[PDB]
Amino acid sequence: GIQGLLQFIKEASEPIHVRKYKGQVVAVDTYCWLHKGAIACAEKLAKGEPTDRYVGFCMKFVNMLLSHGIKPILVFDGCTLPSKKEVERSRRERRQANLLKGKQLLREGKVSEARECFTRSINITHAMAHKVIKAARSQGVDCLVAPYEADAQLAYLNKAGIVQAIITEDSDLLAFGCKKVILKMDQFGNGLEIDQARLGMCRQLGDVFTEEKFRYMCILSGCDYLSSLRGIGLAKACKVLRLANNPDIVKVIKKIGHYLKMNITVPEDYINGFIRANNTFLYQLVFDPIKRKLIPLNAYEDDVDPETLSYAGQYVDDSIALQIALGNKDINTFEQIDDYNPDTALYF
DNA sequence: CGCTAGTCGAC
DNA sequence: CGACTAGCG
Ligand SMILES: [Mn+2]
Ligand SMILES: [Mn+2]
Ligand SMILES: [Mn+2]
Ligand code: NA
Repeated sequence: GIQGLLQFIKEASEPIHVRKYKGQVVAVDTYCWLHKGAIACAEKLAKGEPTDRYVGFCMKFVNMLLSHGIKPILVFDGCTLPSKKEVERSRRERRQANLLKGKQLLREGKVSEARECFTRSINITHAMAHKVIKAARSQGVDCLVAPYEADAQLAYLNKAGIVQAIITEDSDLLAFGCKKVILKMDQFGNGLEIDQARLGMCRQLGDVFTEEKFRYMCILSGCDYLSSLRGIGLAKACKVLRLANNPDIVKVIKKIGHYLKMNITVPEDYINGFIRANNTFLYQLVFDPIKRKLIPLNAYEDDVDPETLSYAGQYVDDSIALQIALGNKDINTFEQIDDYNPDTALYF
């Protein structure tokens, strides 16, 4: 989650409509619709009571995309990436804390505060996601569960040419290298569009419109993989990459004080963490729908060594990866919950 | 000015 | 898993 990236490159945005992508294919970060739909029924989820409103909430958007002649591909989150496990456990503690706090505020009579706390404790399980999967497949909509983050999966789908745009609310997709990203889309088809090619319209960027420099900037600003240094944000990082001509990022980071004229002390931890975050943004494991195989987001460069990228995701057998991608296999228990087969009728 | 961190919407 | 803004370098 690049803190305030949208406001920073606002000059590259454009109010559009989904009708623009008629006859084409788009992929959706379904967690957004799932979350927003889960907000509507927070109490039943917090109490464990049966509910199915978020499903219809997703199906509204889905039926809209279908009505405007668009081909949607719902992408869901899979396994938890080790690089973002600290934040994961943080939210894991916070949601349970807010859960118990909600259960306690339920006894004080303050129902509004209890619901307000039940809203900030929403946990999107893979069972709900699976419900959305089956419900979407009922309408003939192709689904795909990412081996890890849905961000990398959507990124691959957009960069490979399977889809032409990505529907989401997360600006991380821009740092992954998505060509076109649709944001702020309502249930009618009204949203914003941030095109990569139009990043040059942002004067505040300068010569930082290339994918590599944009990535470096996003990481230096502080991502979900590596926390930024105390005092460094988007503008100062952009300034660093603007005033620097050296392609080797390591020396640049080592002289970040020389570029910004600030007494900045850079630990080795932040260097290794930077290389780590970069390798996570570049070579995170995704799943090829057509060839049915676990692949990195981008082709392995000569300067990198795949054996030292466990944090970017661990490899498993492609059959298991297929069973996870289809949603037949549970993400946690690794047990077979469903038995869907695309061979009996995206993948083809 | 730019950035940290707290804060409140979403439905 | 954002947007807005007070407090601060
Ligand atoms: Mn994020
Ligand atoms: Mn995500
Ligand atoms: Mn993300
Ligand atoms: Na920052």
